[PDB]
Amino acid sequence: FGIDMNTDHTLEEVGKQFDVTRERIRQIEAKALRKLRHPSRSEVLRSFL
Amino acid sequence: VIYQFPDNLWWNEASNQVYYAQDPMKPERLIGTPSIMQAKLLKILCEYHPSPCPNDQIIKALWPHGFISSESLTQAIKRTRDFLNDEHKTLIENVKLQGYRINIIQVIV
Amino acid sequence: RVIYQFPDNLWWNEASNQVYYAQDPMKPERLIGTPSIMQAKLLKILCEYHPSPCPNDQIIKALWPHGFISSESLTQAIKRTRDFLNDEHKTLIENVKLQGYRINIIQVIV
Amino acid sequence: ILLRPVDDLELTVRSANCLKAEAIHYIGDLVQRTEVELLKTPNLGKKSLTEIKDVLASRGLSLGMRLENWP
Repeated sequence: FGIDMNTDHTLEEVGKQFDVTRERIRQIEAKALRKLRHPSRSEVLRSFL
Repeated sequence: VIYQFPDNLWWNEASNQVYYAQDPMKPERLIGTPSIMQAKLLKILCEYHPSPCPNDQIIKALWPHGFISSESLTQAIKRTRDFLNDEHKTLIENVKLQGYRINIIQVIV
Repeated sequence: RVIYQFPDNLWWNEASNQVYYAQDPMKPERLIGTPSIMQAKLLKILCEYHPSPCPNDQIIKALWPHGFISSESLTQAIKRTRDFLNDEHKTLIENVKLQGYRINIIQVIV
Repeated sequence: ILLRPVDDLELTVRSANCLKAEAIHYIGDLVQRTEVELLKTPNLGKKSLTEIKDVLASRGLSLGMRLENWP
Protein backbone atom coordinates (compact mmCIF):
# COMPACT_ATOMS: atom_id res chain seq x y z
CA PHE A 1 0.00 0.00 0.00
CA GLY A 2 2.98 2.36 0.18
CA ILE A 3 2.80 3.40 3.84
CA ASP A 4 5.86 5.43 4.91
CA MET A 5 7.21 4.82 1.41
CA ASN A 6 7.67 6.85 -1.77
CA THR A 7 6.07 4.38 -4.20
CA ASP A 8 3.41 1.69 -4.23
CA HIS A 9 4.41 -1.87 -5.14
CA THR A 10 2.61 -4.78 -6.78
CA LEU A 11 2.96 -8.48 -5.93
CA GLU A 12 6.18 -8.86 -7.95
CA GLU A 13 8.58 -6.63 -6.03
CA VAL A 14 6.84 -7.46 -2.75
CA GLY A 15 7.83 -11.05 -3.45
CA LYS A 16 11.30 -9.82 -4.41
CA GLN A 17 11.76 -8.99 -0.69
CA PHE A 18 12.55 -12.54 0.49
CA ASP A 19 10.89 -15.11 -1.80
CA VAL A 20 9.57 -14.28 -5.27
CA THR A 21 6.19 -16.02 -5.09
CA ARG A 22 2.88 -14.37 -5.94
CA GLU A 23 0.13 -16.45 -4.35
CA ARG A 24 1.94 -16.58 -1.00
CA ILE A 25 2.07 -12.78 -0.95
CA ARG A 26 -1.64 -12.61 -1.77
CA GLN A 27 -2.60 -15.13 0.90
CA ILE A 28 -0.42 -13.37 3.49
CA GLU A 29 -2.05 -10.03 2.69
CA ALA A 30 -5.54 -11.54 2.85
CA LYS A 31 -4.76 -13.22 6.18
CA ALA A 32 -3.52 -9.89 7.52
CA LEU A 33 -6.69 -8.22 6.23
CA ARG A 34 -9.15 -10.57 7.92
CA LYS A 35 -6.98 -10.46 11.05
CA LEU A 36 -7.29 -6.66 11.15
CA ARG A 37 -11.01 -6.84 10.40
CA HIS A 38 -11.40 -8.64 13.77
CA PRO A 39 -13.56 -6.35 15.96
CA SER A 40 -10.95 -6.43 18.72
CA ARG A 41 -8.30 -4.40 16.87
CA SER A 42 -10.40 -2.26 14.52
CA GLU A 43 -12.48 0.09 16.68
CA VAL A 44 -9.75 2.74 16.46
CA LEU A 45 -9.90 2.52 12.65
CA ARG A 46 -13.70 2.31 12.34
CA SER A 47 -13.96 5.83 13.80
CA PHE A 48 -12.51 7.28 10.57
CA LEU A 49 -15.53 6.44 8.39
CA VAL B 1 -19.98 -55.71 -1.78
CA ILE B 2 -16.68 -56.04 -3.65
CA TYR B 3 -15.05 -53.18 -5.58
CA GLN B 4 -12.41 -53.46 -8.31
CA PHE B 5 -10.23 -50.48 -9.19
CA PRO B 6 -7.55 -50.07 -11.89
CA ASP B 7 -4.42 -52.22 -11.47
CA ASN B 8 -6.23 -55.21 -9.91
CA LEU B 9 -6.95 -53.42 -6.63
CA TRP B 10 -9.72 -55.06 -4.61
CA TRP B 11 -11.61 -53.45 -1.74
CA ASN B 12 -13.95 -55.47 0.50
CA GLU B 13 -16.38 -53.31 2.47
CA ALA B 14 -17.72 -56.16 4.63
CA SER B 15 -14.23 -56.95 5.92
CA ASN B 16 -12.94 -53.51 4.81
CA GLN B 17 -9.62 -54.55 3.33
CA VAL B 18 -7.80 -53.41 0.21
CA TYR B 19 -5.22 -55.55 -1.57
CA TYR B 20 -3.79 -56.60 -4.92
CA ALA B 21 -5.28 -59.77 -6.40
CA GLN B 22 -6.11 -61.26 -9.78
CA ASP B 23 -8.87 -63.35 -8.15
CA PRO B 24 -11.23 -61.47 -5.78
CA MET B 25 -11.57 -64.46 -3.45
CA LYS B 26 -7.77 -64.89 -3.15
CA PRO B 27 -5.76 -61.92 -1.85
CA GLU B 28 -2.21 -61.84 -3.20
CA ARG B 29 -0.61 -58.66 -1.78
CA LEU B 30 -2.40 -57.09 1.18
CA ILE B 31 -2.39 -53.32 1.60
CA GLY B 32 -4.67 -53.31 4.62
CA THR B 33 -7.44 -51.43 6.41
CA PRO B 34 -8.09 -47.74 5.68
CA SER B 35 -9.15 -45.38 8.45
CA ILE B 36 -12.75 -44.42 9.20
CA MET B 37 -13.04 -41.21 7.17
CA GLN B 38 -11.11 -42.98 4.43
CA ALA B 39 -13.93 -45.53 4.38
CA LYS B 40 -16.51 -42.75 4.30
CA LEU B 41 -14.77 -41.07 1.36
CA LEU B 42 -14.46 -44.35 -0.54
CA LYS B 43 -18.14 -45.13 0.02
CA ILE B 44 -19.12 -41.64 -1.17
CA LEU B 45 -16.97 -41.99 -4.29
CA CYS B 46 -18.52 -45.38 -5.03
CA GLU B 47 -22.07 -44.27 -4.19
CA TYR B 48 -22.53 -41.31 -6.55
CA HIS B 49 -20.85 -43.17 -9.42
CA PRO B 50 -21.22 -42.76 -12.40
CA SER B 51 -21.79 -39.09 -11.50
CA PRO B 52 -19.23 -37.31 -9.30
CA CYS B 53 -20.00 -36.00 -5.81
CA PRO B 54 -20.21 -32.22 -5.24
CA ASN B 55 -17.76 -30.76 -2.74
CA ASP B 56 -20.46 -29.61 -0.32
CA GLN B 57 -21.80 -33.14 0.19
CA ILE B 58 -18.40 -34.78 0.73
CA ILE B 59 -17.53 -31.92 3.10
CA LYS B 60 -20.77 -32.51 5.02
CA ALA B 61 -20.14 -36.26 5.12
CA LEU B 62 -16.47 -36.46 6.15
CA TRP B 63 -16.96 -34.01 9.06
CA PRO B 64 -20.68 -33.31 9.51
CA HIS B 65 -20.81 -32.15 13.12
CA GLY B 66 -18.36 -29.27 12.93
CA PHE B 67 -17.48 -27.07 9.99
CA ILE B 68 -13.81 -27.79 9.34
CA SER B 69 -10.98 -25.88 7.72
CA SER B 70 -11.18 -26.26 3.96
CA GLU B 71 -7.68 -27.68 3.45
CA SER B 72 -8.66 -30.82 5.37
CA LEU B 73 -10.90 -31.85 2.46
CA THR B 74 -8.05 -31.86 -0.03
CA GLN B 75 -5.74 -33.31 2.59
CA ALA B 76 -8.09 -36.19 3.33
CA ILE B 77 -8.24 -36.91 -0.40
CA LYS B 78 -4.46 -37.02 -0.50
CA ARG B 79 -4.35 -39.81 2.06
CA THR B 80 -7.17 -41.70 0.36
CA ARG B 81 -5.14 -41.34 -2.83
CA ASP B 82 -1.91 -42.33 -1.10
CA PHE B 83 -3.21 -45.41 0.74
CA LEU B 84 -4.64 -46.75 -2.52
CA ASN B 85 -1.22 -45.96 -4.08
CA ASP B 86 -2.93 -43.71 -6.65
CA GLU B 87 0.17 -41.70 -7.52
CA HIS B 88 -1.09 -40.91 -11.04
CA LYS B 89 -4.46 -39.67 -9.68
CA THR B 90 -6.18 -42.28 -11.85
CA LEU B 91 -8.29 -43.77 -9.06
CA ILE B 92 -9.56 -40.42 -7.74
CA GLU B 93 -9.96 -37.93 -10.56
CA ASN B 94 -10.97 -34.33 -9.89
CA VAL B 95 -13.35 -32.59 -12.29
CA LYS B 96 -13.12 -28.82 -11.88
CA LEU B 97 -16.34 -27.25 -10.54
CA GLN B 98 -17.92 -30.73 -10.67
CA GLY B 99 -16.34 -32.72 -7.83
CA TYR B 100 -14.42 -35.94 -7.21
CA ARG B 101 -14.92 -39.16 -9.16
CA ILE B 102 -13.63 -42.68 -8.55
CA ASN B 103 -12.78 -45.29 -11.18
CA ILE B 104 -14.48 -48.67 -10.70
CA ILE B 105 -13.73 -51.57 -13.03
CA GLN B 106 -16.46 -53.81 -11.64
CA VAL B 107 -18.56 -54.51 -8.57
CA ILE B 108 -19.28 -58.00 -7.24
CA VAL B 109 -22.54 -58.38 -5.35
CA ARG C 1 -8.75 -81.28 14.27
CA VAL C 2 -8.37 -77.60 13.35
CA ILE C 3 -4.89 -76.08 13.02
CA TYR C 4 -4.03 -72.48 12.14
CA GLN C 5 -0.87 -71.26 10.40
CA PHE C 6 0.70 -67.93 11.36
CA PRO C 7 3.58 -66.01 9.71
CA ASP C 8 7.20 -67.04 10.21
CA ASN C 9 6.13 -70.72 10.09
CA LEU C 10 4.09 -70.64 13.31
CA TRP C 11 1.31 -73.15 13.99
CA TRP C 12 -1.41 -73.40 16.63
CA ASN C 13 -3.23 -76.71 17.08
CA GLU C 14 -6.50 -75.85 18.81
CA ALA C 15 -7.87 -79.34 19.46
CA SER C 16 -4.85 -80.18 21.60
CA ASN C 17 -3.88 -76.48 21.89
CA GLN C 18 -0.14 -76.30 21.19
CA VAL C 19 1.67 -73.30 19.71
CA TYR C 20 4.89 -74.30 17.97
CA TYR C 21 7.24 -73.87 15.02
CA ALA C 22 7.27 -76.55 12.32
CA GLN C 23 7.93 -76.83 8.61
CA ASP C 24 5.44 -79.73 8.62
CA PRO C 25 2.17 -79.21 10.56
CA MET C 26 2.15 -82.91 11.44
CA LYS C 27 5.80 -82.70 12.62
CA PRO C 28 6.48 -80.03 15.26
CA GLU C 29 10.06 -78.78 15.50
CA ARG C 30 10.05 -76.18 18.30
CA LEU C 31 7.14 -76.20 20.77
CA ILE C 32 6.25 -72.81 22.21
CA GLY C 33 3.75 -74.43 24.55
CA THR C 34 0.16 -74.34 25.78
CA PRO C 35 -1.64 -70.98 25.80
CA SER C 36 -3.88 -70.41 28.79
CA ILE C 37 -7.65 -70.84 28.63
CA MET C 38 -8.10 -67.07 28.53
CA GLN C 39 -5.22 -66.85 26.05
CA ALA C 40 -6.96 -69.42 23.87
CA LYS C 41 -10.04 -67.25 24.42
CA LEU C 42 -8.14 -64.22 23.10
CA LEU C 43 -6.98 -66.11 20.01
CA LYS C 44 -10.55 -67.38 19.61
CA ILE C 45 -11.93 -63.85 19.43
CA LEU C 46 -9.21 -62.83 16.99
CA CYS C 47 -9.74 -66.01 14.95
CA GLU C 48 -13.52 -66.27 14.51
CA TYR C 49 -13.68 -62.85 12.83
CA HIS C 50 -10.87 -63.08 10.27
CA PRO C 51 -10.36 -61.34 7.90
CA SER C 52 -12.62 -58.72 9.49
CA PRO C 53 -11.23 -56.86 12.52
CA CYS C 54 -12.73 -57.75 15.88
CA PRO C 55 -14.23 -54.70 17.64
CA ASN C 56 -12.91 -53.91 21.11
CA ASP C 57 -16.37 -53.96 22.69
CA GLN C 58 -17.13 -57.41 21.25
CA ILE C 59 -13.91 -59.01 22.47
CA ILE C 60 -14.28 -57.35 25.88
CA LYS C 61 -17.83 -58.70 26.19
CA ALA C 62 -16.81 -62.19 25.07
CA LEU C 63 -13.75 -62.52 27.31
CA TRP C 64 -15.55 -61.34 30.48
CA PRO C 65 -19.34 -61.48 30.01
CA HIS C 66 -19.93 -60.98 33.75
CA GLY C 67 -16.91 -58.90 34.82
CA PHE C 68 -16.53 -55.15 35.28
CA ILE C 69 -13.32 -55.02 33.23
CA SER C 70 -11.59 -51.90 31.92
CA SER C 71 -10.11 -51.68 28.43
CA GLU C 72 -6.67 -51.35 30.02
CA SER C 73 -7.03 -54.99 31.06
CA LEU C 74 -7.72 -55.92 27.43
CA THR C 75 -4.66 -53.99 26.27
CA GLN C 76 -2.29 -55.46 28.85
CA ALA C 77 -3.75 -58.86 27.97
CA ILE C 78 -2.73 -58.24 24.36
CA LYS C 79 0.72 -57.16 25.56
CA ARG C 80 1.41 -60.12 27.85
CA THR C 81 -0.09 -62.35 25.15
CA ARG C 82 2.54 -61.09 22.73
CA ASP C 83 4.82 -62.01 25.62
CA PHE C 84 3.93 -65.67 24.95
CA LEU C 85 3.37 -65.73 21.17
CA ASN C 86 6.66 -63.82 20.70
CA ASP C 87 5.33 -61.29 18.17
CA GLU C 88 7.92 -58.60 18.84
CA HIS C 89 7.25 -56.81 15.53
CA LYS C 90 3.46 -56.64 16.13
CA THR C 91 2.94 -58.65 12.94
CA LEU C 92 1.02 -61.68 14.24
CA ILE C 93 -1.76 -59.51 15.68
CA GLU C 94 -2.21 -56.02 14.26
CA ASN C 95 -3.77 -53.17 16.23
CA VAL C 96 -5.61 -50.64 14.05
CA LYS C 97 -6.93 -47.60 15.88
CA LEU C 98 -10.67 -47.13 16.46
CA GLN C 99 -11.18 -50.37 14.52
CA GLY C 100 -9.75 -53.12 16.72
CA TYR C 101 -7.37 -56.06 16.49
CA ARG C 102 -6.65 -58.65 13.81
CA ILE C 103 -4.61 -61.85 13.58
CA ASN C 104 -2.73 -62.80 10.42
CA ILE C 105 -3.70 -66.33 9.35
CA ILE C 106 -2.04 -67.97 6.35
CA GLN C 107 -4.07 -71.19 6.21
CA VAL C 108 -6.56 -73.24 8.21
CA ILE C 109 -6.57 -77.06 8.24
CA VAL C 110 -9.75 -78.82 9.34
CA ILE D 1 -16.12 -8.57 28.37
CA LEU D 2 -18.86 -10.97 29.36
CA LEU D 3 -20.87 -9.65 26.38
CA ARG D 4 -18.41 -10.35 23.60
CA PRO D 5 -18.59 -13.46 21.37
CA VAL D 6 -15.99 -16.21 21.61
CA ASP D 7 -14.11 -15.25 18.44
CA ASP D 8 -12.93 -12.04 20.14
CA LEU D 9 -10.62 -14.19 22.27
CA GLU D 10 -8.77 -14.80 18.97
CA LEU D 11 -8.65 -18.58 19.21
CA THR D 12 -6.56 -20.92 17.09
CA VAL D 13 -8.62 -22.47 14.28
CA ARG D 14 -8.42 -25.76 16.18
CA SER D 15 -9.89 -24.17 19.30
CA ALA D 16 -12.54 -21.98 17.68
CA ASN D 17 -13.40 -25.02 15.56
CA CYS D 18 -14.01 -27.20 18.60
CA LEU D 19 -15.93 -24.60 20.60
CA LYS D 20 -18.09 -23.86 17.57
CA ALA D 21 -18.78 -27.60 17.31
CA GLU D 22 -20.20 -27.68 20.86
CA ALA D 23 -22.40 -24.58 20.37
CA ILE D 24 -20.35 -22.70 22.96
CA HIS D 25 -20.83 -19.19 21.58
CA TYR D 26 -20.55 -16.72 24.47
CA ILE D 27 -17.82 -16.13 27.06
CA GLY D 28 -20.39 -16.81 29.76
CA ASP D 29 -20.83 -20.25 28.23
CA LEU D 30 -17.03 -20.54 28.33
CA VAL D 31 -16.72 -19.65 32.01
CA GLN D 32 -19.69 -21.55 33.44
CA ARG D 33 -18.14 -24.76 32.06
CA THR D 34 -15.23 -26.28 33.96
CA GLU D 35 -11.89 -27.70 32.83
CA VAL D 36 -13.08 -31.30 32.91
CA GLU D 37 -16.24 -30.46 30.95
CA LEU D 38 -14.10 -28.90 28.22
CA LEU D 39 -11.50 -31.68 28.24
CA LYS D 40 -14.38 -34.05 27.41
CA THR D 41 -15.04 -32.19 24.16
CA PRO D 42 -13.85 -34.26 21.17
CA ASN D 43 -10.62 -32.92 19.66
CA LEU D 44 -10.15 -30.59 22.66
CA GLY D 45 -6.86 -31.71 24.17
CA LYS D 46 -4.76 -30.59 27.10
CA LYS D 47 -2.54 -28.06 25.32
CA SER D 48 -5.50 -26.51 23.53
CA LEU D 49 -7.16 -26.08 26.92
CA THR D 50 -4.02 -24.57 28.44
CA GLU D 51 -3.77 -22.00 25.66
CA ILE D 52 -7.45 -21.14 26.15
CA LYS D 53 -6.62 -20.67 29.81
CA ASP D 54 -3.65 -18.42 29.06
CA VAL D 55 -5.50 -16.21 26.58
CA LEU D 56 -8.63 -15.91 28.72
CA ALA D 57 -6.46 -15.10 31.75
CA SER D 58 -4.87 -12.33 29.70
CA ARG D 59 -8.23 -10.51 29.91
CA GLY D 60 -8.57 -10.72 33.70
CA LEU D 61 -10.93 -13.69 33.44
CA SER D 62 -10.72 -17.31 34.59
CA LEU D 63 -12.60 -20.58 34.31
CA GLY D 64 -15.30 -21.85 36.61
CA MET D 65 -17.12 -18.82 38.01
CA ARG D 66 -20.87 -19.17 38.50
CA LEU D 67 -22.85 -16.47 36.69
CA GLU D 68 -26.38 -16.03 38.03
CA ASN D 69 -29.28 -15.95 35.55
CA TRP D 70 -26.97 -16.14 32.53
CA PRO D 71 -28.15 -14.80 30.16
